[PDB]
Amino acid sequence: QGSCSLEGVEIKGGSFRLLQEGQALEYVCPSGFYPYPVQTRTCRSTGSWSTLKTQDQKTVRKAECRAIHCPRPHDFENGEYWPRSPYYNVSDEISFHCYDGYTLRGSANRTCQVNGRWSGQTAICDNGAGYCSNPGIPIGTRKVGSQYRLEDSVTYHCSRGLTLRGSQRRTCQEGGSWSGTEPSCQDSFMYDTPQEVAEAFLSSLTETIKRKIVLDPSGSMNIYLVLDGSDSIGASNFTGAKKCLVNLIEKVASYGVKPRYGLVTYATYPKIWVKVSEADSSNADWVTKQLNEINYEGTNTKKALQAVYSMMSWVPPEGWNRTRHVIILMTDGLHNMGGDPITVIDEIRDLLYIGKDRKNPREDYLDVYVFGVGPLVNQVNINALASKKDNEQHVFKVKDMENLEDVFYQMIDESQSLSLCGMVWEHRKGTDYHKQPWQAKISVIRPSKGHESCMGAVVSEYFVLTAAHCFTVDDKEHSIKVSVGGEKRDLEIEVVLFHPNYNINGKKEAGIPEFYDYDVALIKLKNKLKYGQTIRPICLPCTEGTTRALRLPPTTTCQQQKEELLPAQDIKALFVSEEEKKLTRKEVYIKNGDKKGSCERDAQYAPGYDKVKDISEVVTPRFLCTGGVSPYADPNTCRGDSGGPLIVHKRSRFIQVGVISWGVVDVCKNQKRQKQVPAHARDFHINLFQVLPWLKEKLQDEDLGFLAAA
Ligand SMILES: *[C@@H]1O[C@H](CO)[C@@H](O[C@@H]2O[C@H](CO)[C@@H](O[C@@H]3O[C@H](CO[C@H]4O[C@H](CO[C@H]5O[C@H](CO)[C@@H](O)[C@H](O)[C@@H]5O)[C@@H](O)[C@H](O[C@H]5O[C@H](CO)[C@@H](O)[C@H](O)[C@@H]5O)[C@@H]4O)[C@@H](O)[C@H](O[C@H]4O[C@H](CO)[C@@H](O)[C@H](O)[C@@H]4O)[C@@H]3O)[C@H](O)[C@H]2NC(C)=O)[C@H](O)[C@H]1NC(C)=O
Ligand SMILES: *[C@@H]1O[C@H](CO)[C@@H](O[C@@H]2O[C@H](CO)[C@@H](O)[C@H](O)[C@H]2NC(C)=O)[C@H](O)[C@H]1NC(C)=O
Ligand SMILES: *[C@@H]1O[C@H](CO)[C@@H](O)[C@H](O)[C@H]1NC(C)=O
Ligand SMILES: *[C@@H]1O[C@H](CO)[C@@H](O)[C@H](O)[C@H]1NC(C)=O
Repeated sequence: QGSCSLEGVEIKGGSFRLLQEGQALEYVCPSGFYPYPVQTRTCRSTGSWSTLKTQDQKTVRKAECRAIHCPRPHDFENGEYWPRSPYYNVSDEISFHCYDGYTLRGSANRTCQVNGRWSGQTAICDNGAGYCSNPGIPIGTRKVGSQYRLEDSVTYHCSRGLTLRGSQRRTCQEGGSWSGTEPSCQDSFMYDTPQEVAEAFLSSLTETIKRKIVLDPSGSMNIYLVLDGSDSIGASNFTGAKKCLVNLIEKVASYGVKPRYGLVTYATYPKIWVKVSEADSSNADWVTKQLNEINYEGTNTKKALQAVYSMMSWVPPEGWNRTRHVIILMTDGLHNMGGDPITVIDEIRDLLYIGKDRKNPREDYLDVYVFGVGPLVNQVNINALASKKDNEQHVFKVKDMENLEDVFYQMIDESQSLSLCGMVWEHRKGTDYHKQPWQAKISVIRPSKGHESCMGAVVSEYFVLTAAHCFTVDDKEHSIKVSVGGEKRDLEIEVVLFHPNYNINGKKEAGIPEFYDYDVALIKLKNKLKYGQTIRPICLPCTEGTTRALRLPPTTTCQQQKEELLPAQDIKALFVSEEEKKLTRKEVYIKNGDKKGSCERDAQYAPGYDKVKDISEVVTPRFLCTGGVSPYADPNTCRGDSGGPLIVHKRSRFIQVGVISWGVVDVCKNQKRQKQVPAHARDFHINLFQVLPWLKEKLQDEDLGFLAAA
């Protein structure tokens, strides 16, 4: 129905997006900030948007993007943690310690992450004296029940405003394990990244060898794909969901198994498109064609699952107890009408004889996975339906249909060679070089003087891309060393190739001491790099690799890539910064639209450039601009980060669009110090789309598949 004026709804330090044809909105904040007091607003029948309220229901005059905090532990049994603060800022560290007589499991040291979650696993102090282990208290939750004898239970509770994910109750079972799965508390801003979801789903569905799906000997598997099309998932005849599912089917087929598929879409009533009992339902290619053909057109989930039950049911056939069943539900709402769908899951577990025998519980024979999409999904309800299995995750919440698609594109990219450009798997126990495998450190030794330390990016097995200003003609190759993958070993180089138009010394006679135009160089290594989990290439602009990374058709041009990667907007990008051996991603915004001119003009504030009459003489068409307070407070590069890649993270892949070149002011660590970061604190980076003929030439034997560079 009627629409609401957007006057006055702006959020300080953030933006918003419209949902449900203008009837709702969601606020959007930079990395490390969340919308206060509310994630979403609804358009009211008055023409005004819903009021901004806190928990206690105090009106807030103005919405703001506020620093994320990780929750303080409510309690820690049989030990102490420290430091103890009301709340923790991103990158705060605590540590956990047991009392005498108790032994620590889980993570001793934990760090508050950019997503509002503590790193690692729940710390537990246990004396081994219970029938069951001490189940622990995940940070953010409160536990009721402190006896761990056989058949005792513990219950968990979240704070007002938050929602519990996982088991609200766990029960101590014969053999010494707890039923259900470890809980966590979800705040309104929290989403799972596609990379996290891709690792969590795969490691739930499969066993590790490569990976495999194990069935019974002479054993079967049925997969039920259920799509709630009541809201936006049905948009464009389920186009998004079809992409996801095509990719899922393709991934499952990689494991050599031939499952039977069911396909059901639903809203008020269910539609069965493919039935598991069909002669062709185990033909992956046939099922894929059927799925691609489906179309649209309240949320009756109970009925959708009753369509699933009817596909299952059957006195019973041979090998009924040999089949494992996987339900996959995709939803952006799940506000159920027509009854609680949970009772149907109960009926299913009766049918499959699950939970009916203590000596043979048969939990392996059913898995229900729920993928929630967007800010409007009912979190209690998606969790209620999803399986609860120890050390497994079965409930996901992603931002977007685009992000849901990214989950399955990542899963498809997993088995590809390590040469796959700008792909990073979300290794659970990975370090900094598992998260930025392309990162190179460059050192140059200079007699009686400070050594140069710069950054670069691995672009092929022989090449590291960096800035030219890290080197002069006087630097012999033996003085220059490169390290990759966080290894002590520093690698010998063959040569440094400078862009042929680069000349720091200008322009010096014209009154300009440093001229950074064309500030790019390639280091050719002496020896070929062996790729691995901590050493992998980043994607470069205008190559076949990037077309594929962006999920685009093979006829895609370099102009099409530029349009996708550097449109005339404020572009979300990132660089990697090192602080005390740790690498952290710092999100920045490239001013490539109306703000470009004002970003560029701030160069006059740079030292040496104060007398420059015409700013274009120092800021050339080769340059990209980040920094400043508009639209957002951008972080700035440190001296050590120079030459490093400026990166766009799109479709689960990392594409380097720039090289970190020079900055207006050194203001780096006003970060955790304050700040007082000036509004004219800009960083200038060399745009790689502006030096492609040189790149394509130098890297011509590296098998990168460059497109037309002119
Ligand atoms: C964890 O991280 C948080 C977030 O970074 C951090 O919190 C900061 O803590 C410092 C030190 O305690 C605070 O600094 C104090 O500032 C007091 C003035 O506060 C008002 O003005 C701030 C400045 O506003 C300008 O700039 C900002 C950003 O550039 C811009 O948004 C504004 O428009 C404006 O131009 C403003 O940020 C601040 O707003 C916060 O707090 C209000 C609550 O009133 C809230 O409405 C906002 O949502 C926002 O969160 C506020 O309006 C100043 O009085 C004070 O001076 C004191 O000196 C010492 C203590 O240092 C004392 O003796 C005495 O109290 C003096 O008054 C001091 O300089 C800063 O405000 C915080 N920033 C926040 C909350 O955003 C924590 O320190 C980190 N550490 C941990 C573990 O908590
Ligand atoms: C928790 O962190 C502490 C402090 O950083 C770790 O102890 C240090 O570990 C490093 C790297 O292994 C050593 O170089 C130091 O000798 C240790 N110094 C100390 C005792 O302060 C500790 O290993 C961490 N605990 C874990 C991961 O269990
Ligand atoms: C969905 O496809 C059907 C074809 O059966 C068509 O009627 C309709 O135009 C499509 N809807 C879209 C693309 O929004
Ligand atoms: C399935 O049922 C039959 C008959 O009870 C039995 O012989 C077979 O072993 C069962 N399979 C199991 C235990 O999963």
